[PDB]
Amino acid sequence: MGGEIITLQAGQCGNHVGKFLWSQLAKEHAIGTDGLSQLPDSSTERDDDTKPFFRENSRNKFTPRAIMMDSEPSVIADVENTFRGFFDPRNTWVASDGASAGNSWANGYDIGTRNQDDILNKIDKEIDSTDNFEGFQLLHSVAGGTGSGLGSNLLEALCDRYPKKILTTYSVFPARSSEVVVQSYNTILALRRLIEDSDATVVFDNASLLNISGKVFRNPNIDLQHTNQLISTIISSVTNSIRFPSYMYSSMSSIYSTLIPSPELHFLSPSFTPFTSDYIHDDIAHKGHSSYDVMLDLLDPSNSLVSTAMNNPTYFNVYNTIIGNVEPRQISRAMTKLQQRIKFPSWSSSAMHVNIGRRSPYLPLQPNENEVSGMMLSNMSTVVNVFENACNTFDKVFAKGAFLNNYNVGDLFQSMQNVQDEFAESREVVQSLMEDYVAAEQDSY
Amino acid sequence: MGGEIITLQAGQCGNHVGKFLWSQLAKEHAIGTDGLSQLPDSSTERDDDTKPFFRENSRNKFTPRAIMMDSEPSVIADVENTFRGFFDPRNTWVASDGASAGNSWANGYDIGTRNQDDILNKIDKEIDSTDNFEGFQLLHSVAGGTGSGLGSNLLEALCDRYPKKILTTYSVFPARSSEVVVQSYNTILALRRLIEDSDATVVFDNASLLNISGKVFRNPNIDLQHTNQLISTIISSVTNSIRFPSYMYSSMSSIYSTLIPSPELHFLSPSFTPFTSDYIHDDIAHKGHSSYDVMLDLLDPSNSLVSTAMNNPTYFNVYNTIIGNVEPRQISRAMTKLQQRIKFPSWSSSAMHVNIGRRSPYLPLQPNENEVSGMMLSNMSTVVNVFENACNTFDKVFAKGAFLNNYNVGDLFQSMQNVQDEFAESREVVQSLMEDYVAAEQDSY
Amino acid sequence: YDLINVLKHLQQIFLGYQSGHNVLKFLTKNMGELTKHYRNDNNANYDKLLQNFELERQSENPNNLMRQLLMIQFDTETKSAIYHLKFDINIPYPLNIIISRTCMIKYQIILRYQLVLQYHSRLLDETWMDLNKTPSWKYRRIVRATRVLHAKMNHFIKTIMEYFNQNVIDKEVYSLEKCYRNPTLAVAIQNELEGGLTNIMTNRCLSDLIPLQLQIFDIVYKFCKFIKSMREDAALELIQKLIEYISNASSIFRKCLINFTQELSTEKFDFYDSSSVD
Amino acid sequence: EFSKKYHVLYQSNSYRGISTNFFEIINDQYSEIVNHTNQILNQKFHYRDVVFALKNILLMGKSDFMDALIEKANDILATPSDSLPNYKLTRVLQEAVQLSSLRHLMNSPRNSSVINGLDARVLDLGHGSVGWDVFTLDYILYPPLSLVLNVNRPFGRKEYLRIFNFLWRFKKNNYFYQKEMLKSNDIIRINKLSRISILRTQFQQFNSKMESYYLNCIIEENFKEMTRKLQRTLNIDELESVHNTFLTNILSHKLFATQPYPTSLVLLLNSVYEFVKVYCNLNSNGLLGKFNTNLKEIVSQYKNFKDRLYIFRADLKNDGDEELFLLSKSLR
Repeated sequence: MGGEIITLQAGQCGNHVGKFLWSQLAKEHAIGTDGLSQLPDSSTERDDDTKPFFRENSRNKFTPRAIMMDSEPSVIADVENTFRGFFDPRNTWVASDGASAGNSWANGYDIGTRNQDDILNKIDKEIDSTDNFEGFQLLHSVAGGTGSGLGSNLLEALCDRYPKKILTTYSVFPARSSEVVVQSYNTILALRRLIEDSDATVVFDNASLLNISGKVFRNPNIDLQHTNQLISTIISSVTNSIRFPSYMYSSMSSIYSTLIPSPELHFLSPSFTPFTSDYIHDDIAHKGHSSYDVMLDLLDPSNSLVSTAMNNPTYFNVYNTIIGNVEPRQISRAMTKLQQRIKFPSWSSSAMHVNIGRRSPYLPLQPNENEVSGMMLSNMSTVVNVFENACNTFDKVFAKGAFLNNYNVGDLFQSMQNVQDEFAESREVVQSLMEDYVAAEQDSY
Repeated sequence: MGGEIITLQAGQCGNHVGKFLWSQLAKEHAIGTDGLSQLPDSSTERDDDTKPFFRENSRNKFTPRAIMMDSEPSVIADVENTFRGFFDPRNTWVASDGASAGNSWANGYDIGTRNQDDILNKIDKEIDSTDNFEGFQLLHSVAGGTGSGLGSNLLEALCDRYPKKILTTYSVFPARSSEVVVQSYNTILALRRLIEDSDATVVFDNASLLNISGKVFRNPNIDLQHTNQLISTIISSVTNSIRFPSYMYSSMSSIYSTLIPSPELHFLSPSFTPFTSDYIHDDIAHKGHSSYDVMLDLLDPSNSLVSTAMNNPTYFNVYNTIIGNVEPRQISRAMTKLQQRIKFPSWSSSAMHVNIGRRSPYLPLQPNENEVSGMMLSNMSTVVNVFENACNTFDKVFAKGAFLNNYNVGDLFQSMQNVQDEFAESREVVQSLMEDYVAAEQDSY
Repeated sequence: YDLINVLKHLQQIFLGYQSGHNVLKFLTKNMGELTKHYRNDNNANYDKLLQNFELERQSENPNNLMRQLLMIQFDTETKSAIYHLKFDINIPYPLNIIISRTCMIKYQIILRYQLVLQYHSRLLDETWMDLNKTPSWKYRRIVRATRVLHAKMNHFIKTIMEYFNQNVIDKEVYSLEKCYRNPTLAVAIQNELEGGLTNIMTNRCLSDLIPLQLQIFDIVYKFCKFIKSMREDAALELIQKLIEYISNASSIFRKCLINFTQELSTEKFDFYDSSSVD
Repeated sequence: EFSKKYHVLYQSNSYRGISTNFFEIINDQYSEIVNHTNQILNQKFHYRDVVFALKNILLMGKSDFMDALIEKANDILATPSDSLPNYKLTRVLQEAVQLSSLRHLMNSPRNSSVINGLDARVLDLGHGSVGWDVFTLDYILYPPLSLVLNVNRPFGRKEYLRIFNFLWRFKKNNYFYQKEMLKSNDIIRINKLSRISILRTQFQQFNSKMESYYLNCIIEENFKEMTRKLQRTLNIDELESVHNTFLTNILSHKLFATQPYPTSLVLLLNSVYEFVKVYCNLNSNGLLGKFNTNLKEIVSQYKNFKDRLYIFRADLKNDGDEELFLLSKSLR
């Protein structure tokens, strides 16, 4: 649409999912991988996916509005592959000090500060060239140093500078069996900033994300790269109804407002099936519309961890279903109405039934193998368990006095042990608030 | 009508009878072995089916609405076959230790209790997909570990959960020329559930049954698949009047009233003639209506142990004949009318003139000799014998102590054997009441 | 001429199918002016602004018949300002061989009902954005009410909007392009336009969304003024009124969603009495 | 037109028509129109389908269809029928054909509008105290059958209406029976027990067999032959003529056989209401005392009904017994 989204990529993972994301969108509208201008519909506008994510520079070829930030490995990989046409030389940034973050929030955080002016010059250009910017989306992982420390640092500036512009994040939270030991520290220290400084956070629990990628989409040797393929399908899909003409009266802000009731209740959970939609993995599936819809309510399939079974005592505050299908409008509509009524996601008095549905058809030049598929976004008050786990795991590593080493070189963790403690108290307050939303006592009469 | 029935397949036995059932349905409703929709073929004027038992995928693959529960061997056998399309992996819920071909009720009960949620999730999806739910059918054996124990756990949860929906079972009772004495433990524990939690038990007593598989089909060696093919032919025939329009034996309410004559006596015995119906190994099966029907009254061709007619009760509470033709309808029609008026059973005060007919067309699209068939479902006082032989068997095994070890592991036996006693007292009251129907003392006003 | 491409554009902009963002930009800029009943200056500011959004996005279609010929009409001063906004299309050539007075009036009513819902949404978004920034402070009972009220309000408007877009505009445009493609017949054009107008007619009789929404917008704008400033008894008084207003609104809204799918007028009849005066 | 044009020029050379030449020219024209008349009806119009389809819906020739309809309709019909009921009833009538699999796909009638051509009417037959009596179905004819019969001078349309009520009235009592009994059969609501259960079930069974044979054995079988001739070879005008003759027979039949059976049936329907009312109340002492009174009265009424039912059954088997014929005279 004419509402622009500017994309921020931070860390190894953020640049990886980002490059792959752009390859996907390019494939779907029948254009090049450098971004060549060769839309079959530029004469009636059935393509509008070449403007909430891409910009024109009059070099006769569209380039994505994206800024890539990290250390050296990811930016070298992007340039090496033909997805280098999506990035102008200014969009590639290499800036490391103390020789990368090293999987430390405190180092990562510190690197952003020195070259603070350099980042801002990039942000200011991108906003000023835009016709009318709605706000930002951050792609990053909270598992590294760089993804965490720099991603948090950029969030704190954005909230402060612009308080009237929405910051949505796609945060990948690490594994809960842990793949790297020091992740738990990064997660706490980043998660405090994420909570206060972000208007919306979409939680992607990596543990879950990885298992699905290995089991469902096969391929010997899963790595980061397989798992990011799943994430790029997710990122494309969440925007689907706005970027296609089906709706255009929806906007980023009104979708954000309805899903997110408060800035300490802004945690979104995904669910997805088949777990691709717009294929770029492998496997085709076809399963009925009734069956497809039922599976969406369910919390066993889903790309984040939360307590199993639909209907929870820590209720669904609000539910948004983004339906993608090329079948008639009537079935989708009849099913969103039914879904709210049947009470598959729990609903309470003194909060009303809040279930909305968005409907889209997929591009005619995206591979024809389509089926009834969807993504679910809901704000559900059971999210808390991921955050708690990482805190418990964090204190145990700390107690031993192992793995404290990496942080200590950076000033922030050396002085200010306050932050970890702060977050634990902060999490208890949040929990208290989520609970009042069920009852009439959510504001005093 | 088109209203859905959800089919529950439990243990080795259920999965084996079920696969044959869908195969046999498929030939009949003119659709392929994977359930693919054939366009010039009719399945929606010749039948209601392709919506009661089947559901449609987005790639237009009909699949039966069935939930498979058991262990690994049987789920693995079906996919290796071409009958794979009738099953789906999401429909498959698989244990790994509730296994045993033989009697081990406890082992099964206990596993169900551990994985109550995983199953209840399967069940909830299938209910959510229903448009107008008629009720449930359980296919199982009460001679398995897996079919027996688990199937009866699920009946108690379904009783509680829904009281006004029909629960029908086709239950194989354990043979009494068997080589195991644990048969008693399974029969008693299950039989409590089968009277109260279910509204109908169509008793297949394996001693009689196994001989029907042995003599008619002429198998060279006996296996689970073999006997289970014999059961699939009888089961398909019983549903014929439901599946065809222009018969008011299709509505849910009207089947229940005719079939079930007391909420306490609802033990059914089958007879069928000829038994072969798409698995002919015999020189001939082509015969006039009269032979088949006259033979349907006879207790000599029966799949359950209703014994012979001398030294046994002759008192039929209800008799239902289900009719198949592919030879002049008028000869058969006239004959059914005469058969009700003649009164083959004895009759007293309690009831009289209880002979009912349902009329259906038989389809030659199955491999046949252009034969005419019919099935008898009857409620007969002779059925008490079966329970009686169980009572005798239970006492001898009590005394011996044989292989209590698996049982105590189960919930029911660590919670004393008081439940079993309580059941015994109730059960005898049920047999005495069934005996009374014989005489003129049940109705006395 | 390239008629068919122009035909596509007519459904897109005029019918209210996907002009979307530009309509949004128009609302945001206009928003202060639209709160007020009417004023003399308003019509001129709107014409300039209306024209201004079309220019700014530039070209994107070979034919910009839609962008230019489309005009904003005023009932008076050529209920509140939003009700008085109206569209006139001057019409292109060669294409007005069944066009009659009625059709423009009809495309205009479908625009008007969608347009009030979208405007309420823009204002609602604006109200949230203010409360985050520093002069609000008091993160007190006022803050907690703004959060609660926001969630409910946004969902109900969005559901009304979802149905309005879906059952009407999007449903009708799919059918018009199909009837046009298959033959070459002139009659087919006239038949498809007629059909589309009769479906409009049932929507015109059915709808009377605008009186309830106008009353909610005025209260919200008072709430908006209060929240942005530093904060007393008065803040509490308003806070309590807002929840009473909302409860009453929630029940009405819930009944209203059922009617777009059903096409029944009895439930709706209850809705008319609600909307006028709570 | 060219072959008939040639023929008239041939005929003109003859001074006076000769029978043999006139016949050969007719036998040719006759084959050409006839061949064309079969396609027009059969392919495009889908005439064989629509006639069968018409029997199932209008004349209740499908039992399954009637079961789904009574089941949806039940709530709406339980209360008086007014403005809003008519609309609601036409939707349930329309939805029912799709559910019963007679408009579900295109193999079935969906290519024709004959079966969306049917609308439910509510008039003011029998009691206006319930919606049940007042329901009727009305079928509005489509070209070329509309030359035959129409809403203006509607003698055939009147006949069909009479028959429809008679069938439907048996079906109405039948519906009530099935649901009433069904509730009691379901769990959670000794010798007192089970005795109440068989008697109630026995009677519902009895009504279902009778209903089955009239729909199946008479209407469906006679109708099938009417379609079969039409597809095989004929015109629309021959079908209506044959139809009228069918209807009249059914009317005759109604009056002679169904007067002892509806007298027994209305009474039985009172007894089932009496039994449920009592039944619902049961789980102290009071509930037991009511139960003993209900059980004695209920058997007695049932036994009387059954005795009457047996004589009517004996007549049904005979296709004419003198005694039933007398009883029907006494009542009228």
